[PDB]
Amino acid sequence: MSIKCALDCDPGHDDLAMIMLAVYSPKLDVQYISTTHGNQTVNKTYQNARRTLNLIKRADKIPVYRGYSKPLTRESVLGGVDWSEIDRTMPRNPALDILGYKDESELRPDDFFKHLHRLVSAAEDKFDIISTGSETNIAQYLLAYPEDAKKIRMTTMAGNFMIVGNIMPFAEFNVLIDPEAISNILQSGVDYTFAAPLDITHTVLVTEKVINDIKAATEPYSPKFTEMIIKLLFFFKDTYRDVFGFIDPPLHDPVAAFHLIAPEWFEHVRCHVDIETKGEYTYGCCCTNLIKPDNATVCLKLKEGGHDAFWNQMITVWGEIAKEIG
Amino acid sequence: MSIKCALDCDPGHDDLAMIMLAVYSPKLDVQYISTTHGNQTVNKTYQNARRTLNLIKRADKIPVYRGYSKPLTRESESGLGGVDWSEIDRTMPRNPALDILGYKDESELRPDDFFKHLHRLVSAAEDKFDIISTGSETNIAQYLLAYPEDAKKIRMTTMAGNFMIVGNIMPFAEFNVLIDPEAISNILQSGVDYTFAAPLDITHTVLVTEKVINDIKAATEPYSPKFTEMIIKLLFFFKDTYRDVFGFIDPPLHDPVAAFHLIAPEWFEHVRCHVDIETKGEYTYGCCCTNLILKKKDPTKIVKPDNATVCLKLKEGGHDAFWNQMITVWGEIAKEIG
Amino acid sequence: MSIKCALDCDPGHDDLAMIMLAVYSPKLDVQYISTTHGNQTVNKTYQNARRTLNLIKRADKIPVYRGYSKPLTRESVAESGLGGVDWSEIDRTMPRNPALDILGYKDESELRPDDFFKHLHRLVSAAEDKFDIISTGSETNIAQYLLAYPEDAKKIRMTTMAGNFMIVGNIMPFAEFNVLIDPEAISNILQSGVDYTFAAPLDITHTVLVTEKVINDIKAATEPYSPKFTEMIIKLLFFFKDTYRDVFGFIDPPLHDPVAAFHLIAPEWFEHVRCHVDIETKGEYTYGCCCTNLILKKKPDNATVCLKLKEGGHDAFWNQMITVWGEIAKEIG
Amino acid sequence: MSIKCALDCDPGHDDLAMIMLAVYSPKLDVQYISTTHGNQTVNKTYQNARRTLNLIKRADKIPVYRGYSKPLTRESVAESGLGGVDWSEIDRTMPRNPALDILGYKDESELRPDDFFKHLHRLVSAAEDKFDIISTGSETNIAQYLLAYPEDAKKIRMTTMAGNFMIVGNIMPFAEFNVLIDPEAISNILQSGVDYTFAAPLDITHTVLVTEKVINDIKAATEPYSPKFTEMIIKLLFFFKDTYRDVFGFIDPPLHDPVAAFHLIAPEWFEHVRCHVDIETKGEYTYGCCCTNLILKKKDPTKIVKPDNATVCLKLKEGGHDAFWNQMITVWGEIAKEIG
Ligand SMILES: [Ca+2]
Ligand SMILES: [Ca+2]
Ligand SMILES: [Ca+2]
Ligand SMILES: [Ca+2]
Repeated sequence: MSIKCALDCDPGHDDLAMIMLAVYSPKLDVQYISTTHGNQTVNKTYQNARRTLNLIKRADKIPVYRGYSKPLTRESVLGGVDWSEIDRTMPRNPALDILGYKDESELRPDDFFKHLHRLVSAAEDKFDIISTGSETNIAQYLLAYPEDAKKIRMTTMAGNFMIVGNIMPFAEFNVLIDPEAISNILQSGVDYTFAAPLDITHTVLVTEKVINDIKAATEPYSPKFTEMIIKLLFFFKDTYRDVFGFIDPPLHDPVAAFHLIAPEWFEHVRCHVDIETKGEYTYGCCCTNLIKPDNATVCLKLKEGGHDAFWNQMITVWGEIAKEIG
Repeated sequence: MSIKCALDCDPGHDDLAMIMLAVYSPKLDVQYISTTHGNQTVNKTYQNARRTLNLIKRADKIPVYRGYSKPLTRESESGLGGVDWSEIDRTMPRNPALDILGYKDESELRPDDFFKHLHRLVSAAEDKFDIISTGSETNIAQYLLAYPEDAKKIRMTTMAGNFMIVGNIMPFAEFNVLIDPEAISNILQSGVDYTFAAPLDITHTVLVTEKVINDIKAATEPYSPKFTEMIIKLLFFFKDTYRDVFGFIDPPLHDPVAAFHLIAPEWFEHVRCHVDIETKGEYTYGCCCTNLILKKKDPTKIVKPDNATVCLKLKEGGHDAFWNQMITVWGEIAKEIG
Repeated sequence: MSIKCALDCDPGHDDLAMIMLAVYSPKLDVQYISTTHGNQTVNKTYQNARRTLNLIKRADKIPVYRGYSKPLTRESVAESGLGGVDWSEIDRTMPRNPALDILGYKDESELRPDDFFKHLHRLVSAAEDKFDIISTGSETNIAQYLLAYPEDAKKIRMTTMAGNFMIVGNIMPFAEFNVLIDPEAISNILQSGVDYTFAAPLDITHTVLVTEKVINDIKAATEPYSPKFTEMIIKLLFFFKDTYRDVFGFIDPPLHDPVAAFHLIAPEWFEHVRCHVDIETKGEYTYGCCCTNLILKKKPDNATVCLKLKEGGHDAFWNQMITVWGEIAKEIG
Repeated sequence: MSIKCALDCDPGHDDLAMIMLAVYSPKLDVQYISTTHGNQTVNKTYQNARRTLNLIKRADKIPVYRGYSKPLTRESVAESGLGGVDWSEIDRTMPRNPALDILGYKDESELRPDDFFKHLHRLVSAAEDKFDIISTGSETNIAQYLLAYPEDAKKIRMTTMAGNFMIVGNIMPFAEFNVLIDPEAISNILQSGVDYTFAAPLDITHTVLVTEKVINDIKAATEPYSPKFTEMIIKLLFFFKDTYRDVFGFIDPPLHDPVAAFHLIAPEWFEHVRCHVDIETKGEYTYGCCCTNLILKKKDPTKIVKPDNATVCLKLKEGGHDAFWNQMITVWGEIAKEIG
């Protein structure tokens, strides 16, 4: 029936979309959300997660943990919409009651560890984590819970393989922002899938066609929600066109959750992935032996039908969210 | 009056000596001991700490935390050989740490258990809270990644590094640094107040001579001749290797020097500098590279703030003062064992 | 007006094609060829250059220098080097190397890696503005030259087949062979004040494919005049074809190095952008990566990069190439 | 009898002393001197070598080659180069460089970094066993040579002032100047199959000090014959003395490079051990570190999966320091006699 999972992310407009998908998807049973540094500081990402939840009427249900603020050994490096309402009507974070805290100042990076460890122990086979930001939190967890590595399955939006990078020439943001984390994870015995590398996500575009379907599914039920999801969806659009050459912008992170929902739409290959850490201009490069034992599965492309299947999934969820907001 | 401090270490024969010094010293008020990987796995070091405590009649008083098992981004027989621990093992009291934590038994101990306890101490600290580190510094790097803001309120006093002499386990680096150099690199750039209190520079001049041995016997055989055998077996355990591998007629005693700094810093020379820890280097990771020589050459072009104090040498009297301190404590321990 | 230039290369089937283009092109006035390690050892590449020349009736005219055998600070990575074809005749009818007379040598055993240095330096001193070098192998020879002639850097212009920029690499995930095989060389060159163009990165050369259409035009232009030459150029052209299909996914294989010479002949068919290129040397899995700030450009440059041909460029390239092959076929007869 | 050798160096006050030793030593038959970047630019070092020669009445005999100006893949860290002394006379009475006639050049502007290559290659081919090179600056020239003459590597023996092993470095915390200034060169050399001795690491040279005792012996041997030469050699010898005291802690300064030539003259005064030496190149703060497996071999010699590639001289045998200084002062005496 449905899969227990946790979300680690840095919302982020795509992470907001992925949260929406995972939560409202009946197929995924989200246990918690951990936030990490990346786009913004972990403090802002934490709030951005809670905003996503509160917008979709779930902030009283799902605990959000505020995670680690910087990479293991390196320095660090939700607009379009007014959050003032979502902010002041924000319910208390279930995480605080779990932890014994009175308020959010007491939240610490390692709060999610005990909760994850219950889930992992409970897991029949392996417990599922969707990661769509830096993977510092999981590296940290594994340094504290080495033995849990073999019982964790990870499904990530991260990497570029057969195409070049985004924020640096040959690497993708989530990897390069803390490459030791992913290197650590990959050699930890974790079961790791690169479910949504640039290879795929750059073929998953918010066209005006996709926009009309969103309007189709949501304006009927909640035309306020329509404005919001579209403003968000088009927010880094000009940069994507001008900086990167995208007439229409990609939507990265929900693809990762879609893998866990419906992996039949993805191609898969096992290989050995090396993460560049020593490299001066190339740290975060995902270098495979495709084109040493295998250590990851890589999804290089969707099967035919996959794009439509993804968008039907995504628009369904948006429709259901629009209905609840009303 | 006396200094509240915590001990992070990997016993280890010297760490055992340092624990003895810090605990029995009236000047230091040991709040807890955190153990780390190094010599042995963190699991063995943890037990080795508890053995040290139980030998000296303190295992019921001081909580011991079992810390992180491997370096941040790198790979890692009892750990306390020469001696039979079977008695100290079976008469071991419950770990105060478990009651603090809400655990029933030691299987529940996790690497990050000490974090909350350290954070109370640091918040409580008037100025800064003191940590003596004599193993890898993974635990503190980990702590600081979770408590960045606490960095400015922690003072660290370490047995680590070589500066004006070469290394031990590798040509130009010392064990505790090279075993996790990112940890120390992290710590040093975190805004922690850091002293290299006991680098090889000093500890290699702190030697367990037959003279020192006779004084130990002098102070302990009268009160507990069993304890005498034990402390001497331990003290001479890596002695042949130190002679043959390294050229030491008499072996050094490293880690208690670090605790001695916190007890009595007047016996040490000190210089501030900028220390860079080699991490990129293939044969040289863990090298403590200072700008001490740049500052003589041309102090006016130094574009890097100091970040550590380095103790390059003891003042005259320091060695005697160290050994009087150490032998006093051993004497007092011998009296309690009886 | 035709351009005095020198060729540094590691033939290599493409380098053989580039040599053919440059020599027989009236627009380029080839002064010498220096060979380097890469595909094969520099000794085999040296002979492969002489074979190219002797096949096209030029081995008595142009001096060939045998250059450096390994990278500056790295080990080499890597048949004859020019397989698919029988060289026994071209080998035994090989005329004496003009280089030996230039150098005062009796035979080829006397050739040394640094023999081209004095000859290049005359050309560079003579140059009105800058002297042109086409490089389509490792760039060890030029790095070496520049370490001996630092001051000549500002008077040398380089036009290279090297790099990948907006697409991934070939022999390694994100780097191209010629760069990664000695990345310190290119790093050295780029910070030397040399005027450098990446004229033919994978970005372009992967869109320059030996189709069966191109093959028929070759046959068209050559079989009439010399059907032996036809067999040879086609065997060579299809020699790493299966690997290109199976290893790399190419129905039809790319032809890299002649694109570099084509830049020097007719740069109007190429787009160009100036940027700062950093060559990865520290990187463990990524050495030889050409990392530019092209995308950072929203707000010093050291190279020009040609990311793509203008429309017409591919046709223009192939007309150029087939012309030359035709002219070669006529001379062999 | 006597050993054919070549000198590669960056004078430099010590290199000047080493040149004096090698040339005037009957035991060494100096074929040429190649200069390299280091202390100064290779152009100044080149002239500093010619000045050394002309001072000692040899500039008309020995060819001096001007070599490579920068490291293989790094920037230089590059005064006359030979300060404390007025060279205006030695400069204007300088005879033509024998190198120019060898090369077919009219003047010195024609000198190029790779001029010594052909001359070295004749010597190496001629060599019965191996040909000897004393290197006391950066080793860029030899790395360059070997990149052009790979096959000659097995017939070259190198005796160097370079490195620190069981003590720390000088110009950087754990490395010595000559290595760190171009570490890829030495790395290249060591893996080329060259027979390499670290004859004079800091380990030794830091125990070879120009005391006031040594100074008086110099005066003893030279003032009788040429009191002008006395002033010069002493000014030179004390020129970086204050820095050595203040920057580095030396009451009396070390004299590095002649120790290397002394090895080739009289190796019986040195201890020797074979090991595998790795040169740090990747390291950010530690490039140029000479990292040996000497300690691995005491710990567990049976696990060593790397062949030895160098001899290291960690120390002089007893008598070695006296023997060195008698050698050095003899030569200075003989030089003083010729200058008159
Ligand atoms: Ca994200
Ligand atoms: Ca220890
Ligand atoms: Ca080529
Ligand atoms: Ca020198």
